[PDB]
Amino acid sequence: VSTLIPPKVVSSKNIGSAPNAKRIANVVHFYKSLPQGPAPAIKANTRLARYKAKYFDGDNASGKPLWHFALGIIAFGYSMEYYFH
Amino acid sequence: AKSAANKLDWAKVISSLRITGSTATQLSSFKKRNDEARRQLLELQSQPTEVDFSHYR
Repeated sequence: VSTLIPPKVVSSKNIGSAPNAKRIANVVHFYKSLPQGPAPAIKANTRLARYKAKYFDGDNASGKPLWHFALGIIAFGYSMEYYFH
Repeated sequence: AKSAANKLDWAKVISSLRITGSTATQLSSFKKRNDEARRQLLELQSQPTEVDFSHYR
């Protein structure tokens, strides 16, 4: 009809409602993120925890970490047979 | 200097990737261009708004 403001209508809606939702998820995701792998908390030792944080730790995760249980139970069971048999 | 007056709109159309879809701004640009075209037509085709009374009478 006459003059208007075709571009200035970005007030009524920002570009990309789906991109806006994605970016809003991105802001919460990236902001509420550790600076560089923060909050590790690996070490622990209290009676059994000295074995948990050492033997159930994934630095090795080899076969001996489970085999310690077998060796210990064998130590218990040999005395069990000695007191039993 | 009517080049500059439409130069801004030409540049906008060059960058209207976010402004593409102007439903009633291109119509306004058409109205502005039609006004200039009719103005140039009145200037060129129509003679002086006067009378050649010096000799014609």
